[PDB]
Amino acid sequence: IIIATKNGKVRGMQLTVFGGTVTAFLGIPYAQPPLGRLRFKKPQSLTKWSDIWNATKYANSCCQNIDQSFPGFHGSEMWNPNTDLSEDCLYLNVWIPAPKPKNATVLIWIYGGGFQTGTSSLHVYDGKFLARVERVIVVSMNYRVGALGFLALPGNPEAPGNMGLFDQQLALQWVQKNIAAFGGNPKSVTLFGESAGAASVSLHLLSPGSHSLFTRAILQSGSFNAPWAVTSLYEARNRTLNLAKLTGCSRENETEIIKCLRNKDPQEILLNEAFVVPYGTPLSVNFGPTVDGDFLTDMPDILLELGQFKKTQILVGVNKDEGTAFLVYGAPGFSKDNNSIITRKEFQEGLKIFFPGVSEFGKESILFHYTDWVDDQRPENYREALGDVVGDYNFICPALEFTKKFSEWGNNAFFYYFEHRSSKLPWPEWMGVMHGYEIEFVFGLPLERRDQYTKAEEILSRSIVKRWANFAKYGNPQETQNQSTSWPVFKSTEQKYLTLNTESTRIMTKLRAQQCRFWTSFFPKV
Ligand SMILES: *[C@@H]1O[C@H](CO[C@@H]2O[C@@H](C)[C@@H](O)[C@@H](O)[C@@H]2O)[C@@H](O[C@@H]2O[C@H](CO)[C@@H](O)[C@H](O)[C@H]2NC(C)=O)[C@H](O)[C@H]1NC(C)=O
Ligand SMILES: *[C@@H]1O[C@H](CO[C@@H]2O[C@@H](C)[C@@H](O)[C@@H](O)[C@@H]2O)[C@@H](O[C@@H]2O[C@H](CO)[C@@H](O)[C@H](O)[C@H]2NC(C)=O)[C@H](O)[C@H]1NC(C)=O
Ligand SMILES: C#CCN1CC[C@H](CN(CCCOC)S(=O)(=O)c2ccc3ccccc3c2)C1
Ligand SMILES: *[C@@H]1O[C@H](CO[C@@H]2O[C@@H](C)[C@@H](O)[C@@H](O)[C@@H]2O)[C@@H](O)[C@H](O)[C@H]1NC(C)=O
Ligand SMILES: *[C@@H]1O[C@H](CO[C@@H]2O[C@@H](C)[C@@H](O)[C@@H](O)[C@@H]2O)[C@@H](O)[C@H](O)[C@H]1NC(C)=O
Ligand SMILES: *[C@@H]1O[C@H](CO[C@@H]2O[C@@H](C)[C@@H](O)[C@@H](O)[C@@H]2O)[C@@H](O)[C@H](O)[C@H]1NC(C)=O
Ligand SMILES: *[C@@H]1O[C@H](CO)[C@@H](O)[C@H](O)[C@H]1NC(C)=O
Ligand SMILES: [Cl-]
Repeated sequence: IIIATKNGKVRGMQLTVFGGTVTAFLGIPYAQPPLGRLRFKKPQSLTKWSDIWNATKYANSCCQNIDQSFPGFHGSEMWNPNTDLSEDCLYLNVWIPAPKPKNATVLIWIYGGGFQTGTSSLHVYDGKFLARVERVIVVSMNYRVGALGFLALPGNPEAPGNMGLFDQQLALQWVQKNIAAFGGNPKSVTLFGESAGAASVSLHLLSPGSHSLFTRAILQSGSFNAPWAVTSLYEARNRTLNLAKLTGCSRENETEIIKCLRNKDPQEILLNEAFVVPYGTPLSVNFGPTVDGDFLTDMPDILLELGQFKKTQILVGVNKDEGTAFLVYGAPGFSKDNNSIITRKEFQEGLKIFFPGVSEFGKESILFHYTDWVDDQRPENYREALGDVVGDYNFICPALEFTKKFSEWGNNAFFYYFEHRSSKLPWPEWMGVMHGYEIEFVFGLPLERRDQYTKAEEILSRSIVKRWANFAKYGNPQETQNQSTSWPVFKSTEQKYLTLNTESTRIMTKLRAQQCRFWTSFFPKV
């Protein structure tokens, strides 16, 4: 219940899980609160305390804008923060098996949320099941999002960019220096994350300051080469200045701009984040990772292509319907409360929504490659095409291109295609296997029988949890005891992947081959 860390003693709490016990330390601080003069700076190291920090409840989530699009609807509100928002949010959580393990493998979760939202205290990120079932230690941290995490005046240390990434990094450092005291093995640390968390994971594979802070990596529904994941220096500076103008902070001395922004209330900053771009989309990442010359020393596409990344094993995957979640945030004709049959004209309007800065010819090229039908008369054709357009462009084809490029430098890589729709999914049926709804299976929520999942879903979560644990401990995501399908490595030639479902788990080849040749080879030219 009392662990001695290098900055002071922390008290945890006992959780009863599946007739066993897990020790949770919720809300350990891992940096100086980035407040006052420290707003927009890289996280500063923490000063020793002499009392017993009571790590007995989740800490503040970082300041962020809330999804208010569907008040009272669990499908959206399950992602909104469930603790107070504050700038004082650089805290992390540890779940250790009980009895305290000897040399446990460590899983570090990095949440997504488009680099603008997210918190580690969400119900679907509860690491106690993994600590109970697989006897790993699960760590998760809060890191700054939006402008407070990623405002960029490149080269200027008052606002250098990538601060939320450096938050993630300082937490990884904390695990290196302290996790042995919890029974963890600092030499067996696997990062995993979803969406922007997955893009975050992939960027730690590229950052030299992260090389020695983890062993292996898991990327769920995201990678740095996704089109939303990295902001250019020109965009980043134009957005910093547009924020300055919007807050009355325009100055000629760039440091005076930052100091001005330091006296604004977080709410002033949050309110104006949405407007630093002239045309947004449901996938806008207004303030995100940039090439700062510190965390990121060059354009990550160049680093990937030329093999400049940590050489290790990766597990990468995507969900069958990544794109549908974003259609009900602006695409015309779409609604979670009907079946969203749209017309050709609504489809064309939807491309304007999702590709506003793209030429007419670019948008016609999407239409041409996605509207050659197996049946001109299926009424869901355009509804499903727009989902696939958004899913393939933003998630699936970048994840596949990342995995090809990464594996060509010699490392084992494993790719999955998650195609199970949760029986408890609150969103409608036409949205399918949505973005983010593999996470509850990874964290083992269906292992709780009291929670209305089916038996087939319990079995699927059990096999997924074991494959993820075996990947973390041993670099190999097999389930070896229950005559399971062997998961083959993904190679750039054959491109084998494993499907995850309740019925039959299958080895397939060349996911979205026709679609990704469009997105990866044609569309970037437009
Ligand atoms: C770089 O930013 C400018 C300025 O953006 C405007 O001011 C901000 C404070 C905010 O309110 C934005 O929404 C404003 O648009 C962009 O210039 C605008 O571009 C649009 C269309 O491109 C045009 O209709 C507006 O009149 C422009 N406004 C001004 C003041 O020039 C500019 O496009 C940005 N560059 C890029 C590449 O996005
Ligand atoms: C599905 O619903 C959308 C969204 O419309 C809203 O939600 C519905 C559930 C219902 O309560 C509507 O009255 C709401 O307006 C419909 O798209 C709208 O259609 C109207 C028709 O008058 C159009 O003027 C609006 O601009 C549309 N709104 C949006 C956001 O696109 C859509 O037609 C419905 N589709 C089907 C097949 O029923
Ligand atoms: C269900 C559900 C959650 N919804 C799914 C979509 C919604 C987008 N959000 C902002 C909400 C308001 O604006 C549209 S978001 O979480 O902040 C966001 C923003 C940009 C992103 C870019 C790439 C990948 C994920 C991103 C996430 C949130
Ligand atoms: C930190 O916690 C200390 C002990 O908390 C109490 O005792 C333990 C054994 C549990 O039963 C726990 O639930 C109890 O609340 C407090 O004495 C101390 O004041 C706390 N420090 C704070 C709140 O700053
Ligand atoms: C804990 O275990 C260490 C070795 O870890 C193993 O080797 C490294 C290189 C990784 O591949 C990792 O996944 C493996 O589990 C030992 O060196 C160390 O002394 C051990 N310490 C204690 C206290 O148990
Ligand atoms: C493996 O399966 C266990 C129970 O499965 C049953 O017993 C085994 C021995 C076989 O006969 C099997 O076909 C039966 O259905 C589960 O309790 C266990 O959690 C499973 N483990 C994993 C890692 O998926
Ligand atoms: C901006 O002001 C800072 C001190 O606040 C100073 O170090 C810097 O050189 C100034 N730059 C100018 C005036 O261009
Ligand atoms: Cl083509």
